[PDB]
Amino acid sequence: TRPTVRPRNDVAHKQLSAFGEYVAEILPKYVQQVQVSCFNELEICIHPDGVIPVLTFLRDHSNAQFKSLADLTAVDIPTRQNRFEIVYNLLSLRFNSRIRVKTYTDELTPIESSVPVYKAANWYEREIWDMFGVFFANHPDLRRILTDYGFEGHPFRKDFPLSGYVELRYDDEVKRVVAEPVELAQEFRKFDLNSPWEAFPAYRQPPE
Amino acid sequence: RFIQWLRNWASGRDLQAKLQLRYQEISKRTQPPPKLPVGPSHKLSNNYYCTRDGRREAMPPSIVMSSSEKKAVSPAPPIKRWELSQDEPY
Amino acid sequence: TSVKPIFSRDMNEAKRRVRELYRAWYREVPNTVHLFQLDISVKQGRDKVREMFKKNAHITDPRVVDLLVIKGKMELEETIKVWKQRTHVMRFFHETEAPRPKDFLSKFYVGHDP
Amino acid sequence: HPAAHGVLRLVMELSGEMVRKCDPHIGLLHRGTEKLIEYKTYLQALPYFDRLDYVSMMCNEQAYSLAVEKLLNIQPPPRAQWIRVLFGEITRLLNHIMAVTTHALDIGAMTPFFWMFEEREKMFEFYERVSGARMHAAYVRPGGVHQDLPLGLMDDIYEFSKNFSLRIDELEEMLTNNRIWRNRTVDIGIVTAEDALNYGFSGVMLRGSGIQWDLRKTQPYDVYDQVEFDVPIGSRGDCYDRYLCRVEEMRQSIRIISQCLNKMPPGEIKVDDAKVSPPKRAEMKTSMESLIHHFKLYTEGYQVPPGATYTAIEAPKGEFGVYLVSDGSSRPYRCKIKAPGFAHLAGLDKMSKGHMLADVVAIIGTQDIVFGEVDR
Amino acid sequence: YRKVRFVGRQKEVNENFAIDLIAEQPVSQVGSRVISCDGGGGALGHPRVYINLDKETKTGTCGYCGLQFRQ
Amino acid sequence: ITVDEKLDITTITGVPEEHIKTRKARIFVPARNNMQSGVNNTKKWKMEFDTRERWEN
Amino acid sequence: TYKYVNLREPSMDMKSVTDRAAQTLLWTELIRGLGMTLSYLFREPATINYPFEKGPLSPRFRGEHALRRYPSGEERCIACKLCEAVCPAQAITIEAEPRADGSRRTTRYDIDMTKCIYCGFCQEACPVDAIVEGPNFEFSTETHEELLYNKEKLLNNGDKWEAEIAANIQADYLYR
Amino acid sequence: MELLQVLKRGLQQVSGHGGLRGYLRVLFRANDVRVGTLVGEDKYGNKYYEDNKQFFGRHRWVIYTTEMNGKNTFWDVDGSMVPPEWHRWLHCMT
Amino acid sequence: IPHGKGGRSSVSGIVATVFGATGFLGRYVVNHLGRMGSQVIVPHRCEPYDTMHLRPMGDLGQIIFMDWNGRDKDSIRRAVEHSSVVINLVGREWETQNFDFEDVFVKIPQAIAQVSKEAGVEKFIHISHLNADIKSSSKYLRSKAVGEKEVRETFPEATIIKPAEIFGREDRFLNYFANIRWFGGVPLISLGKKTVKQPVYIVDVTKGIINAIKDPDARGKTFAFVGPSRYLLFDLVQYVFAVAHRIGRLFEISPFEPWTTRDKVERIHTTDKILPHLPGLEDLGVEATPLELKAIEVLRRHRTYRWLSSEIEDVQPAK
Amino acid sequence: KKTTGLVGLAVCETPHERLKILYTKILDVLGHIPKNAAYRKYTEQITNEKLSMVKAEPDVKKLEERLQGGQIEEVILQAENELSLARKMIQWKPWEPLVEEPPASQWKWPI
Amino acid sequence: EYVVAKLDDLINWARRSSLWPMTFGLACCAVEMMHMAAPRYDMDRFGVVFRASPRQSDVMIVAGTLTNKMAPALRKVYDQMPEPRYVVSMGSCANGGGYYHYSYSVVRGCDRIVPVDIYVPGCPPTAEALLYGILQLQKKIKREKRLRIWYR
Ligand SMILES: NC(=O)c1ccc[n+]([C@@H]2O[C@H](COP(=O)([O-])OP(=O)(O)OC[C@H]3O[C@@H](n4cnc5c(N)ncnc54)[C@H](OP(=O)(O)O)[C@@H]3O)[C@@H](O)[C@H]2O)c1
Ligand code: SF4
Ligand code: SF4
Ligand code: SF4
Ligand SMILES: [Zn+2]
Repeated sequence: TRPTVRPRNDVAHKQLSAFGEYVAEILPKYVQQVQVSCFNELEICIHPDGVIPVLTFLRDHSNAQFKSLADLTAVDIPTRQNRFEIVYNLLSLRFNSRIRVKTYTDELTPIESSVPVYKAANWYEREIWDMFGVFFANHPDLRRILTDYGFEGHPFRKDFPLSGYVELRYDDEVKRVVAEPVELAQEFRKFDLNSPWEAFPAYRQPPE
Repeated sequence: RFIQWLRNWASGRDLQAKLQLRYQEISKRTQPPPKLPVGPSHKLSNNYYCTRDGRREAMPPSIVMSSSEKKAVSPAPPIKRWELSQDEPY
Repeated sequence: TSVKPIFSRDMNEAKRRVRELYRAWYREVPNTVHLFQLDISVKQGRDKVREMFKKNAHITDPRVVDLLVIKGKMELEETIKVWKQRTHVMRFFHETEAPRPKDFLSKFYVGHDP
Repeated sequence: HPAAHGVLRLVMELSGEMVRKCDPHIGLLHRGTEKLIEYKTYLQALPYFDRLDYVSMMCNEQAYSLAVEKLLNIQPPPRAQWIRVLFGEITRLLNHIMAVTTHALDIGAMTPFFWMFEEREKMFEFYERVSGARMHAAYVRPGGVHQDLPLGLMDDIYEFSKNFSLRIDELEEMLTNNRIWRNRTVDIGIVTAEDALNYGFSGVMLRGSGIQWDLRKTQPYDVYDQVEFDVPIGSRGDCYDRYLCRVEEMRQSIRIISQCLNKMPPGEIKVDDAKVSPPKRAEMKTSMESLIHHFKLYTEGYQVPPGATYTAIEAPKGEFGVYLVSDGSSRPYRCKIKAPGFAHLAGLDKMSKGHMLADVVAIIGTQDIVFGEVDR
Repeated sequence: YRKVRFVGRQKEVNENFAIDLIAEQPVSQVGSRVISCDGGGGALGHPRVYINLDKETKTGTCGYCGLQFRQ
Repeated sequence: ITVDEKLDITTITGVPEEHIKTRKARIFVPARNNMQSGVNNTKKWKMEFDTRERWEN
Repeated sequence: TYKYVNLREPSMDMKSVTDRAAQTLLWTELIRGLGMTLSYLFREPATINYPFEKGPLSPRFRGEHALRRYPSGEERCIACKLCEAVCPAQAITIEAEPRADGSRRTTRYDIDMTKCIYCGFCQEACPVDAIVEGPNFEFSTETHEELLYNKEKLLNNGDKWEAEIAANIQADYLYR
Repeated sequence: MELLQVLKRGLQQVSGHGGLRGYLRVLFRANDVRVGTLVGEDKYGNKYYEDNKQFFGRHRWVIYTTEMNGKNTFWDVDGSMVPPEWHRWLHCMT
Repeated sequence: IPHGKGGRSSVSGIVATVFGATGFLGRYVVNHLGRMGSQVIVPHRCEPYDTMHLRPMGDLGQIIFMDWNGRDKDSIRRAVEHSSVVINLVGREWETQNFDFEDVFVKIPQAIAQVSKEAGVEKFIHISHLNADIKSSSKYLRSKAVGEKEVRETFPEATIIKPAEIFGREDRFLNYFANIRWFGGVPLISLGKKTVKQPVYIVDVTKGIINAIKDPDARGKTFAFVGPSRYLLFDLVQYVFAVAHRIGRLFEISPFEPWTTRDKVERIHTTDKILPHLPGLEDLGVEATPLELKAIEVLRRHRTYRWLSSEIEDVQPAK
Repeated sequence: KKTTGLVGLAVCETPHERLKILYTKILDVLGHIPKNAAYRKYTEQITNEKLSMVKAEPDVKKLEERLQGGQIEEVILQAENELSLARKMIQWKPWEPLVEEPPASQWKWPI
Repeated sequence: EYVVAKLDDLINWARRSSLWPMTFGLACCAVEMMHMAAPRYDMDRFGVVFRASPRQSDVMIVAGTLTNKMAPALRKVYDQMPEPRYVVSMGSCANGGGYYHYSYSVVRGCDRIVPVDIYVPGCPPTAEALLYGILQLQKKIKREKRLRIWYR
């Protein structure tokens, strides 16, 4: 359009269009939506039964290696009727390309863990257990990482209010370092910044 | 002096790139008042929004998803190898 | 209910699993009372455990009971070993915290409707 | 103590004299980071990426600003790219001074710590003259650099950077052909297989052992293609030849600085279209249209379109990735950080078995573990 | 009830006040219709605002400027 | 397989402390801060909780 | 591209082995190495003698807070509520009131000096150019009850100098 | 023969600066013993010397004297006694 | 007036003023007032450093420190001006080589029964002991009875407290025993006739006060603290060696802080179990603590692990 | 050569006939997958174009071009593990049609 | 008298002639302390030698940020220190916690665990306002142990 606006290219917008066309053509048991990101990236929606095989198809092949697990993460979403969102991410070292694996889930429904396929996701899966409560099945070592020994909230989800319940202190009443109910010395003001007029017309929701 | 060349028989010899810049060749200050221009389509009668449009670009274009002699095309052409950078590669 | 379970199937392997780990905790009360050098009476540590299991008996569903197992299974790693430095164990015994009124008229003198 | 100053409690069921089992405990500095960025705006939550490492200052915020420009469809202007390289390749002479000194202080050499930090204070001078402050500078923004650097810094970087290759010619005679330090570090912690890629490692503890790859000349950042340099590789797979990347990269960073002084175009700094950059102080004080975009760009933030993204730069020990889901309003949704220490330290339990206990303190220094970045 | 925190602490408080230090200004006169006040010097002080001075005759200290301004 | 169909009401417990029975939530549609006239602030059902004491420090 | 380091075999002949067997046995390294590189003590030490000498700084430095005022006083603040909306750490606490003359001012103004994360976001959000990060790191009080600042500390702390501050801002307002 | 080649400069430097009393009086506070080249003017009696441009960082040294506003004789120097004008000078800010 | 939860950082209405508050009895009181939260103005005599472990009790601006000699009037008339209650626990053991020890329990509780009384305070509280009797014992035990009598003239309603003998955590009473690793264990005086007293637990005496500090209507009604179950024997000294298995002083040592070859050997064995018509602890509810539960903790010598506790006492008789 | 580039691999030993065994080792397995899958339809195509370039031409270096694996020992390992994928590919059935559509509003991001 | 109060012109001078700091380098204020041991503003040999062991130290210096999982390990280490001990907190996170004052996993202030003497404010204080911090600590030592045993 002008300077200070990002120039795109149609090369990678056509190749990454054409490449992952046949990842839905040759495993149509699991893959249920594929969409191309406008900034030349790929997302591929996978039913949670296909957590191990579509990785295992990728893990070794001649046409799509994807041998580096960069980032396993997890997002929680109320109002979805299935809460969470597990997002895998991989790296084709032979090819310089990215693809993300977005598998939805719920709390009580377990997920078959990707420990045997990648040994990178040993610590990326003990962590998500602590922060949301997703129970990854048959994990070789499931423990308590990044939290204290007394938290029972799984705090990175939307039901845990920002400051905790267990604000700590010391007393000389015996020797110990003891807990207490939470007691702030300031309100933590909550500002309101969401301004009207619906500035974005392209992403507009259907009218209803 | 005798303490000068004793530093020249040991650990090479520099005498110019001393550690402290406390000696000369140290910059004192700067004089002038700075003036900074404003260039990229700041002016008028052509330079103009709705041609400048740094935002408002469409959603990610989805491909065929649910609800032919393809030659097994890779995501990209594979990485060609590198040189060995002739400065002193060994 | 179309979702696979964790360990149990229906009401019987679950309610023998919860009776299994109680025999672990009943054995591993009088060990930590000297393994941390904490000076109370040993019957206090057994009263807290038989208090704690009766709390959750309103469940009419499997794999919720199995979720509480995993928490109960995990604590025997830290407690039977030495990973809590005398202080994370003693938080179950609210010694410092003042007593709550829990009767109507004593709330009315102190506190705007807790 | 004397192992990251007061953190990293680890258990070692040592098999007689060898270790053969080692499982550390993190979470002694957790602070609640990713919970807390959900309650801020974009510009306001920027100085919690600067504190996410310790020692990289402008290398972080280089991978936050670049992960928000993608969502906005805005490129930075041309002078704003040759500033970011002159700093993003001067923090690679700070993260590599620390990894070659504090490693060699845990081992026990006294002076090259003191010999380099006496010289290092010529270079924390340069942050103060440009941004305003000592270490944590809130300088890079999602529309380029905040403000212009003063009259100077080109007769003072040039006096500095023409005399750094002698200071790096001292560590070669302290350490490389030294015998005792070579004996303390050869063939130790040889993890080299494709289990050293199945673990998902980023750079060095990769390329120092085999696989030649890095994201600076297989992907672009900036006007960063227009410089020329070579990427040092290692021969065998141990600590002494992933040490030698860090000595050799510091010589190659002088080449990318001396190539950067010649090329800076005069011009603007901020992104011009004013829905992202604030305007000048002499501009919001005469005209009318400038307050409405100075005021309202400080009560609420920008407005960024929805949709996820991911990126990666070459942080001077690994990567630094952001998975920044933005909903469509001034406060963002989840912001997941990828940093090293998840890869670089899950792969210690493989790396440590068979060797002594006094080999284990020799292992950890080469990964350049900086805590608060294990808060990924 | 509250005053015990500065027993032997000298209670350091402000000395000059600008609650009313406006009034010592020789309120400026022009003989015009509208005047600018980017008061305090250019590129510093409050932004430029145009005040109507026609009552019988004062301006109102610009809202920002504080200094009593008139004709 | 082992899909074990049944029906039992999903209720979870243990995570908060005592604020289950003490606090009644409130679901509402927010309605247009009337000093302006833009209607993007609507269109989302929210929830919000009770207010309690705020003394002075 | 590439570069290979530590990829070289030894010579392994009759000559150069004596060159290496003079190293291990009679120490042609480790004395020529570090009995000479260390001493080299004969440089002048660089120590700032702190109670008298002080170190260099720069005119954009960040530090203690202040509130300026105009020529003959007006308390340059106007309580426009922006320096409190972009503190990332929520330190500022402003409560205005219509003052009796008609121009609006503050009543209470509170800056914690512990939640202050030292951005420079108050310094640059202000339209009327009042609250300025002043260039003096003189601090170190002995009570947490003290580092909470009021309004009538900052003015006193902002009129202990303005010859210091106004020499700085006049040099540096031309960039921003 | 540098034992007298450069001590001849130091002989007038050490001895002939304030005699016998003016030398050890500054020696008992620190090893800051070099007489500076130039002088400052301000303010009380504390002539803030400025050196011969043969240093950097240690080229702007100050002296304190006695009891600014209720202090001891010489054995309490805290460093915050300076006037708020030398902050523009002592810190090399201009 | 109160507000909110009384966990920390609340207001709770009261503004105490606790004199002494450095020793074993005075310190442990202030800990329970640095919880419910209140302006506990604590003045101290001559100790800048020895009071430093008292500061993480008052939240932020709760407590405040002043210096005061005690004999001078206005140094104790400057802190008592803004107050609600004021309790007293000042005093010591043996006569010092500078003071006179006689009127220190007479004029000095009266020096803070001065214009302190006039200025508008209420609920002024003094302390007593269960053995302070005007019959001919002792130089310390009587002349405390002067403080029971000669200070009762002013403030005709106080609720002066009369606690029992205390065993605690950092005390001197029980700790005077088992510190007798020495050339012999000599009891007083090779007899077990009237041993033992009522060792009340120090958490109860500091819980009696804070239930009396807003009781209400407890003025003039003096109280006497019940001890444990129930009397005790000479078996105590055998019980101390059963589980044990055999501030601001100076720079190097204080050469005189002794074990007092004087009245102190018989300042504790004069028992005098006093009037059981005093109300005196259970009505100042609710607290009743034994000895055999809290006996493991404060007794601590070189075994440090192996206790194997089974030592007990029947009641003893006259229970 | 003695260095195989990537440390952890080894030059042992024979090129040009270690490969052509392992292609046709899989082609026997590749015939077994019940042919209506697109998996056979592509994987048969990628091995035949490979081996027609492979068998049988010097040098060792020329096989690296036109078949874009890495060095020759690693080109073995691209095909070595595709066998290990292939016998797993019979076990589960990717060629069968789709199972358990998500409940019609899950992949709609701006809420 | 003049005999006894003269003796605390030596002991209260011996106690301030050599402090031996423990430090808790936890977060970003560790590095901006290490530049003070770097020979520009050289910490040692202005009286105060650097880091030692927990049994031998006088005056500890808290830095960084105290979470929940470091709160007992601080107080245990504070116990082992001798009787003339002092606590300095540097950093703006041991003063009320920087930011992360509102997030769940931070002990909000580090005075809630130990009694701390000299507060030094600033995200990283510039090792220039920390020598001014410790030169406030030496000026704090004007106390005497004489006229305590000699008054009462
Ligand atoms: N109820 C009981 O069972 C019992 C048992 C024994 C003693 N007492 C007496 O009841 C109170 C309990 O005190 P305690 O157990 O904590 O022991 P304590 O050592 O007497 O502490 C009381 C405080 O009073 C201070 N003091 C002594 N003389 C003073 C004076 N002229 N002026 C100001 N302060 C003076 C003491 O030293 P400082 O001056 O340095 O502060 C001490 O800090 C004391 O009065 C004690 O004599 C009661
Ligand atoms: S300085 Fe500016 S932002 Fe701060 S109160 Fe005054 S007018 Fe408002
Ligand atoms: S420096 Fe930053 S955090 Fe501190 S008061 Fe100013 S705006 Fe707020
Ligand atoms: S807030 Fe201050 S103390 Fe905390 S990590 Fe950042 S710089 Fe260090
Ligand atoms: Zn004006």
